[PDB]
Amino acid sequence: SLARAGKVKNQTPKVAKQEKPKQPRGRALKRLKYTRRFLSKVHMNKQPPGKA
Amino acid sequence: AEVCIRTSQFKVNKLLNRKQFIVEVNHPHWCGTVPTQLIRKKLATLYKVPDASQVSLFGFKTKFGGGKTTGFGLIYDDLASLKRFEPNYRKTRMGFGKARLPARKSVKERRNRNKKLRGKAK
Amino acid sequence: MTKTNGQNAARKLVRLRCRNRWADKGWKRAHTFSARKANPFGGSSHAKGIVLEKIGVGAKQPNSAIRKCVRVQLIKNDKKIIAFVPNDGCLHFIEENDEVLVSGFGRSGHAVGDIPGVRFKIVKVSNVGLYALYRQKKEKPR
Amino acid sequence: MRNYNNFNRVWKAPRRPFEKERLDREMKLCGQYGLRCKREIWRVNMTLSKMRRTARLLLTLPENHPRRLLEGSAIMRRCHEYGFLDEEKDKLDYVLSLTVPDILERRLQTIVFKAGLAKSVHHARVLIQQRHIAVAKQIVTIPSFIVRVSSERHIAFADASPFGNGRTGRVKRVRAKAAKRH
RNA sequence: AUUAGGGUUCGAUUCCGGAGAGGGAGCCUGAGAAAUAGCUACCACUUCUACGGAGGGCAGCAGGCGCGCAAAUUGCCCAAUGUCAAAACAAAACGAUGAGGCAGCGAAAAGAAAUAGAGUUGUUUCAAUGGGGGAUAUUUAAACCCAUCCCGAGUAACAAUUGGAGGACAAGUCUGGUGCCAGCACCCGCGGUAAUUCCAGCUCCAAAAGCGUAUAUUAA
Ligand SMILES: [Mg+2]
Ligand SMILES: [Mg+2]
Ligand SMILES: [Mg+2]
Ligand SMILES: [Mg+2]
Ligand SMILES: [Mg+2]
Ligand SMILES: [Mg+2]
Repeated sequence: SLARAGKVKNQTPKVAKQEKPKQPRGRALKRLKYTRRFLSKVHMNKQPPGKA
Repeated sequence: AEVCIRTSQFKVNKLLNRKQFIVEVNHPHWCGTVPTQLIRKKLATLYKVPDASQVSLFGFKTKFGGGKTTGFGLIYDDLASLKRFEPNYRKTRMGFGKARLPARKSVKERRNRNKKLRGKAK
Repeated sequence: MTKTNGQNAARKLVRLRCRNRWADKGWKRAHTFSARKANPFGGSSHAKGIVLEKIGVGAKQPNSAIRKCVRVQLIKNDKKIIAFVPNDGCLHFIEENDEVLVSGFGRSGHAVGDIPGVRFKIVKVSNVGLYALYRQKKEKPR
Repeated sequence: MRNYNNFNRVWKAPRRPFEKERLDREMKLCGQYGLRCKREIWRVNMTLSKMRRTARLLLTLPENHPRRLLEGSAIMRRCHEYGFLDEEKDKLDYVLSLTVPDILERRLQTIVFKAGLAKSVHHARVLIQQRHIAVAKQIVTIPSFIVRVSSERHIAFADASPFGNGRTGRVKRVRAKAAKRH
């Protein structure tokens, strides 16, 4: 044995990050969450159910 | 850019021939810190002391936010009394103090070497 | 009808508690010395050692896998142990005669998971964090 | 070595870190008062719990006990001067009814916004941190400053700020420097 | 330290008491020592030498070697606090002090706190300020830090992280890869070609200048 070691990790195709624009660090981030969740069954991030 | 001076806790010390007080300085709309030399001249004028060299001012602290500074001040009767009783480091700030001695490390090694010898040659 | 109750019966109650505390498995282990001698670590949280060879341990049923491990000889008392190497790959970072830092597995000497008889884990190799190498935040020295 | 300056902690984390009901309530307070992290709420909890603990002990003692007459009027005085309780409540059992919002309204950040110097709590926070607000002619830069009742009528713009009697700001001065350079 | 109460556990370490100066004995001086930067001998180590001989004791402060999971600069000063003393200070004319103080290193731990704010139409403006750079100066024994005051923000690139998303436990029937392999998993359990659990991308969750892991210990 010991030959099958790191098999899947080296098999996975490389995909790069997207490099999105930055976010409001600090008190501004807490403000953003408050204005999204409140004052516009509660659902957090919902995937497109069209898959199945 | 004016300066106003007020002395809070006045005490007269017959021993050591001086007067002690706390100095408060108000300098609204002043750029930076007030130099110690300027405070001396106003203090001498306010208290009618003949020679401004008779006034000694210690460490000043500025209030947070600006516009006020507080320190400590001494007024000696004579100029000779000031030079006789003042600490050397404060006399150096004024301008008339004894020169700095050689480094303590050199003094330590010289004395340790001399501990070996005994005669007039030490 | 299980305990004495007298006002001047303190001596009996003190002796009764002292003998019955020994029946507590956890209390006894912390107040005797047999466990400390058995522990390959001398009561420490970590230890350093030399890698002797690389071995594979079969996972216990109903799981099926080959868990990658190494056998280490500790520098402080020359005892030999078996340490698990976590994360995908991560066996290539470890070579024979390398110095490693070993830690516990999280259950205070009890075996963990489907790995039979393994209670130690590798966290550092050649003075460099093993997880740091895995994330490529550092390079293997020498 | 041989240093005798004291220090202590002012907050502690809750049990049960992932309770959904508590998480929503804490998020409510954070957005309503413009706080930075949950630690600002938790230090309010410790102050409240300390006050209720000493009130509970005093109420067990009989009335006319010396330790109740003294230390009972003292704590009630503290609540009155700071504004946690109105003057009508003088019983020593109304301290046990204090809530977290009752303390959070007396912060300088909330007081400045409510008075009218700022348009939002978030605008209030930056004003305090930028040395624009003075309390009784003293500049205060700490958003968690607890305002006394007698000090509320003396809250105004600082005389050294451009919004008061101070010189011009940074961008106005930078623009003027560029204009003079031309 | 933790704890409704009763309790359990830690205390080498700043103040008080005791004991020791590699080990073990013995002693002189002295008001006071069985003293160790005093003496005498033996044991174990160890330095110089012209070979006749002569020396050594960091569990003081810095440093070095080993040991280990595991712990700073061979720095400045007697300005303050004290101690000794033949001694106020000053005048030809400055007592010593690794006690003690000051700074350097230092995410053990503890406070306070940035990483924006306000607006107009269906993307375009407005002020404000720190980090930073300097000061007639201030502080300091001398320096340093703080405090005070000006030339300076628009990817305000002056660009926040650490763990997670079946259950306990807040948060995805998403999209590729792998195919009881690789691997995850504190526990229950995932993986055998349609993986809510592995490797990745995206999007979300928690705490946040902090967040994981190991080993002890208190509550549970
Ligand atoms: Mg200003
Ligand atoms: Mg004890
Ligand atoms: Mg012996
Ligand atoms: Mg040393
Ligand atoms: Mg995932
Ligand atoms: Mg899939």
